[PDB]
Amino acid sequence: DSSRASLTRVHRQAYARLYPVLLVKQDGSTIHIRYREPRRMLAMPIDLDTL
Amino acid sequence: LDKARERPQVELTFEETERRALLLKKWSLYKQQERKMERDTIRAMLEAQQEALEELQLESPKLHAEAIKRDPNLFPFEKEGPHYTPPIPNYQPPEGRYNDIT
Amino acid sequence: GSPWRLLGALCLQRPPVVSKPLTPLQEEMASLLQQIEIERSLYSDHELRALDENQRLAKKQDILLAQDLEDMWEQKFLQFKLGARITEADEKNDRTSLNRKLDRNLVLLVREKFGDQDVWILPQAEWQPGETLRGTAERTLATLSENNMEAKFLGNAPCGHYTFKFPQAMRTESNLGAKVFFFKALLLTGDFSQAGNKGHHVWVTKDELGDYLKPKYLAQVRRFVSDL
Amino acid sequence: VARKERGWRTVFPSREFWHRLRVIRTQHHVEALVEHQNGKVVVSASTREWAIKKHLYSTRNVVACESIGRVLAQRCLEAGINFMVYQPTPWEAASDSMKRLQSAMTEGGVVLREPQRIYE
Amino acid sequence: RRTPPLGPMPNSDIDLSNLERLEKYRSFDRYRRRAEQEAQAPHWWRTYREYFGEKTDPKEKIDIGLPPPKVSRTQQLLERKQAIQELRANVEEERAARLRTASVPLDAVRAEWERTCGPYHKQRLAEYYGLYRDLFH
Amino acid sequence: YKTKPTHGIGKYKHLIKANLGTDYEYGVLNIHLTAYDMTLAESYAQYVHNLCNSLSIKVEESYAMPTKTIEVLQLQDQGSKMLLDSVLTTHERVVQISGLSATFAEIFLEIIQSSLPEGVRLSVKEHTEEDFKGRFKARPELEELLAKLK
RNA sequence: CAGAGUGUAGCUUAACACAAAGCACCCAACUUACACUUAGGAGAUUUCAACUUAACUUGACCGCUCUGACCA
Repeated sequence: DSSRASLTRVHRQAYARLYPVLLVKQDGSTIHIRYREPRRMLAMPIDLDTL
Repeated sequence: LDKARERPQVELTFEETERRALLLKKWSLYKQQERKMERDTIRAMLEAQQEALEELQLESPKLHAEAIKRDPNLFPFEKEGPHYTPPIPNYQPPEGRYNDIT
Repeated sequence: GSPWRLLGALCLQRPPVVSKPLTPLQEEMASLLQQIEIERSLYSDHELRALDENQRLAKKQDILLAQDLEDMWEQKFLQFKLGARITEADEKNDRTSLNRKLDRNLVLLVREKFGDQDVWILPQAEWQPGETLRGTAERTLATLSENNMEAKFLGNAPCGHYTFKFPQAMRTESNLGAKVFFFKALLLTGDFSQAGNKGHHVWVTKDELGDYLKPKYLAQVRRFVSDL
Repeated sequence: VARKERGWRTVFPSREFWHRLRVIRTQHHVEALVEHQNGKVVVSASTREWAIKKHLYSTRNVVACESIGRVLAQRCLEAGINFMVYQPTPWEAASDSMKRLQSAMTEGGVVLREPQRIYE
Repeated sequence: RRTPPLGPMPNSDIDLSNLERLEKYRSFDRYRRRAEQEAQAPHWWRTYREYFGEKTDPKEKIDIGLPPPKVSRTQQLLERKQAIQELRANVEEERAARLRTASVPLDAVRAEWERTCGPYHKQRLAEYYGLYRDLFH
Repeated sequence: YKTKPTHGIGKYKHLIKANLGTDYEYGVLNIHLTAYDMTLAESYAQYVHNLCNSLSIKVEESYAMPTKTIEVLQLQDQGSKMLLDSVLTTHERVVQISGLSATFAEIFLEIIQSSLPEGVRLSVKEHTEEDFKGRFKARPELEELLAKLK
């Protein structure tokens, strides 16, 4: 199951605060990642080099 | 190492500590069920695979001698990670440049 | 030879595309893990940016405020529409399209006719001399009706066996019964053509697997097929 | 004036005592034993008996360990045992469950150190 | 010159072939518990118990007491389990136990102790003082 | 004593321990867990590490890969110059396992891939040919090696 | 479908009674992780009777397992 071991926290004594953000990929798919800023979403553009 | 970036530590209320302690005990049982289901799921595949090999050996030992052999083409093995949303059939990402720092 | 026929069965499975939704108990722990992470963390660049701006305004050269910049981020997220985790096929209950039930795995079932009767079984082909048992399961994909799929076979050992005998009609000394060997594989990419979908094949989960399979045949399949 | 079994310097635990407090805590239960050096058990206190189990919410927590010492100390006074040695491991000694058990024995009137033998 | 052992060796059962796939103790407490179990078993070689242990006769000591009371175990267990469930049902007992502030009444525990296992502890305690040895040989 | 029947009772050295991939068992496997989130890669590596232990599967080593930072540039609105938009960090965890049966390979792969979290890529590769197993040694381990050579 | 066989949570030749025990197992903390340790959690006698102690013996009642019937 995808939720078998997905629920975890930062197991460190010192670290920066993170916020749940959505990483929109180049195909529209999104994955939940933690970012320094409370941005509502993140979009990955397509590189001109691989064109 | 700078102490200016440290945040003030607010004391936790008694009820907030009460909820967290009981939630960590309920997390001890939910995770035990996940492991129990995984433990039996592995057992089901292992017993079925071994019993099938026993049945295959009697029918034809030549096929039995090939089934247990390793598969070089299996490795390297890659599995793509799931996504929270399915890919968009018609999506044009903006133009950009990627630079890597090591 | 032997009085038992050899058939190379195939168990093709489609890995889930999306993560399974969290249980209500998982939601309680997920909020706590984020809450504990906040209370035991240091100030970030954006948190320090917001604090500095407030003091500067209270006493009174940043054009963009930290809170104002957050609003612009939220506007873009609302304009973008996320993909639908629940597809139209779930509402249509069309068990032939791979797009349905992205959270759960799908097992291929094909309808075959034996003894003037249609029986739902896994795809299979008869074994031939000078060919591995796994190769027979691979040959089943080619025999499929208008299929363009790439499958990843995991290992060469069979994952199960089912034995049945003819109901005393076709029973003979040379032909007494059959022994099918199941091979599991992962469906990487591709799908069948649009020529024949309904009557040819269906894709069902393990929970709804008993509708098509026979109770004796269902017992052997539920052993090597997980529901994780 | 009774001699103690001196020696056993290369092994653990020591044998130079008349009575010893030995605490056995399993997965589900916690038991404390007061036994002579020869191996005979003088008095015992465990969570398996219904007398203690009927008042314990859990037999494997710190409260169960603390409650054993209070009952054991009461039984030691009735039996006449006031001095006994305790030989814990470094991790057991640092544990909070053993510190409260020792506190119960001391508050119960039992001394966790025997007097030195009189040689002359 | 060599002499064959008079009995089984201590570590004879351990398989030396698959030494890598054998579970290890990994802790001092696990070895200590297993070590004490083997120390309480008789051995064909000389042991500390042979010279310092108290010699006992093979004939088990005869019992001259009253016949034991007759109790229905099945009925006893049903009531005992039910009482614990009600004790655990209270949300205050769980919080008191979790906060490490709970305590038991000493008078009540001894009342049930004297009825169930009090006589058994007294027999063991009286044996330590040698009352059975002197009064009843 | 040697002449006594209890000779060798104190022996303990035979109870203490002093790669090639056969056609039936895989020799060396490296499980690569690459994801943009460091928490999920470390958590899944721990999840796999505990899974292998209960399955009597030897884990050679659990380590981490160097972080790869990628700057994300986006084209400016109605322009040609790339403006810094975000920073993405690649975190990878590797768990090394050895002694896996060929038949068990299908079983193990199916369980982990189902448990694979979103955004975490799963890669298992045979790297036994790479070798380069240069590890620092302690004195007692080193001393016995010389005695065999001498 | 009958035919026999079989019975404590995962295991056990734990269970005399004072009593359903020991181990394994799950979380949190510590550890890159594992392990160790600490602090916590979930637990069992198939169900009814038999002069009664009966988890144990005598019977069925219940499920499981095994061989054929059944079978594409």
